[PDB]
Amino acid sequence: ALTQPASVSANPGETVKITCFGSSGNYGWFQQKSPGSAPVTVIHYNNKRPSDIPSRFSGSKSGSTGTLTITGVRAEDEAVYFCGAWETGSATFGAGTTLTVLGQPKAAPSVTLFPPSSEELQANKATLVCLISDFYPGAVTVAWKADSSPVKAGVETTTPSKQSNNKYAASSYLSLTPEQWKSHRSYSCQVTHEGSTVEKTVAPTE
Amino acid sequence: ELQVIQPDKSVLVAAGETATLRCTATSLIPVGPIQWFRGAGPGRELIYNQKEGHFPRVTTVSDLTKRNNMDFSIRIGAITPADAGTYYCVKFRKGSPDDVEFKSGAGTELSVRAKP
Amino acid sequence: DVQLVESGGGVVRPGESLTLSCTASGFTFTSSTMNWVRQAPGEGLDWVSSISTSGVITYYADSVKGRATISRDNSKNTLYLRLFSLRADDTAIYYCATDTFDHWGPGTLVTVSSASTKGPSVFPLAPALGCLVKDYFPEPVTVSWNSGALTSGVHTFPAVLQSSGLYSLSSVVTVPSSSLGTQTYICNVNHKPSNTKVDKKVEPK
Repeated sequence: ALTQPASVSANPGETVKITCFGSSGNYGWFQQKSPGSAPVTVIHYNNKRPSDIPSRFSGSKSGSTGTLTITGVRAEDEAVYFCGAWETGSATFGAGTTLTVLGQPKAAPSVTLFPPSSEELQANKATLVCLISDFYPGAVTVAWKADSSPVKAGVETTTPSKQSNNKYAASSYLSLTPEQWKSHRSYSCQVTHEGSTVEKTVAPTE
Repeated sequence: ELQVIQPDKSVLVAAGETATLRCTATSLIPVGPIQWFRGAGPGRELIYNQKEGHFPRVTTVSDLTKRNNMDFSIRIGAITPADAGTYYCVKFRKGSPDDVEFKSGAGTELSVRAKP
Repeated sequence: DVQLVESGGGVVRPGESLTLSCTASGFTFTSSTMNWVRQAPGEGLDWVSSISTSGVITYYADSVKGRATISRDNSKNTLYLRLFSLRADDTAIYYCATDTFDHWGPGTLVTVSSASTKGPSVFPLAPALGCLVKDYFPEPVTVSWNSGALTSGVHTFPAVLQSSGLYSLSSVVTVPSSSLGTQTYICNVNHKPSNTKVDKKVEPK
């Protein structure tokens, strides 16, 4: 039943409020830096802040509505925030408020492209792994070439996610076979990011 | 405001004896019932309620029918060892689907020393 | 300190049963309520069930009402959750949480599938260096480096799901290119779904 804002954007040092309604019960706010990683409770039972959590985080219930207040938002508060509410007998969560901090400059991507390893070939498999790091903001495009012929077969690309340095990184994979591996001039990874392109290469040559 | 103070963080009571959980309302407004629970969160069990049922093992400390009553202290009788737990005195307010949680006292940890 | 450790995670076959555990320390388990919440990968938190101090009251979400049993054992500070007639819907990371959702387990990924548990191959990425950790089922794996002794400049990527219904992932470190021959690099792959650990050493080529 809980509605909460799908996303809110804020500049560093500023006081953001996210709010949540849909319940007559008590509200918690749960942080989630990335998909997969565990939630961390920033506020529970309306306005209780765990000892751990820093003081810029404050909670309130008024009417049948909850409000999470970050006073002096920071680069590390950039996350997904789910309100949840419980009554005796039931609980529920909202769909999550992804928060992003405005600012943070437009670094371009850093591309390393690994060939297959002796071990991989020696076990008759071959995968190129294109690794893209340290780029902002987190929007990219990856294609592959063998010789200079585009390849759409056997490629898989992770979604951009945030390194420890507040910047984005993605990976992309070409599965193919030794036969295809030994046989071609030179495979490539073309990554685009705000028009501006980077383009690495390998060859079956050590 | 109306404040719900449970002044005892603990009470240490003998098994088979009666246990008083103190709770007092500083004011009468907003209008709405008092409710005793064991635990917080969804699996809190309802231990007493003004407006609902009879509760066989709970007398109330004061007469609730009297008018300017602000004492909501409960006496659980025949305290068994597995009556240990944290109890929370909670004010609810008037609603429409009705009676929403207004304010909780900060809690009273019960503990049963098996003792003669 | 409070510590919550789920387990039971892995693949189960559709329409069959499975039980999650959660061990609890650092607080007074008996005098404390418990919940389970789950999260379909890259979707939202969904309440699943709650349980009282005692264990006598159980509450459940429409998600699973009927076909789940929540249970506790206070004598060994452990919380459970049997789940019946498992569906593709139910594939999730499952977290136990205290009381008022004030502390959280790291979570245990449950994958409903009639695909057999495959442990991963592991290959090195010599130069920025990584290890490719390839052809494993189901998720997740957790790659550390030199054990927990190397952590700065370390990014473990998500998994991609290949045409062969098998997952591969990678972890990587940016490194000083003047440090090779001295500092050795070992990536330590954990994959509890196969009960398999794999430490592979990563040389320059």
